[PDB]
Amino acid sequence: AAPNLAGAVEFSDVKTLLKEWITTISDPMEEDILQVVRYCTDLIEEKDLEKLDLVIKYMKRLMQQSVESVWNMAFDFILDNVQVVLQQTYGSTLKVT
Repeated sequence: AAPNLAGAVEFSDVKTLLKEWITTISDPMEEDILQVVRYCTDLIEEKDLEKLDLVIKYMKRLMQQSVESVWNMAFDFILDNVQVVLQQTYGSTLKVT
């Protein structure tokens, strides 16, 4: 099975799904955070760094617009984990600006 978050394969559906998650939920669950990390990890393993970047970039925009402190930290946590995987897989970290 191709990398998916909660069943959503196409980036269109992932966007909608993540948009709902961040805006609707006020305090994210740890399991949801980990599924997002797991998903990002799977993009790397299946050699789809384009979509990874698209996903990271989108989450950054929404989680940093969020006045909810917890989302700001949630993005940092997600990105830290992704960077570890990239460090071991490629010996480099993702350029994020």
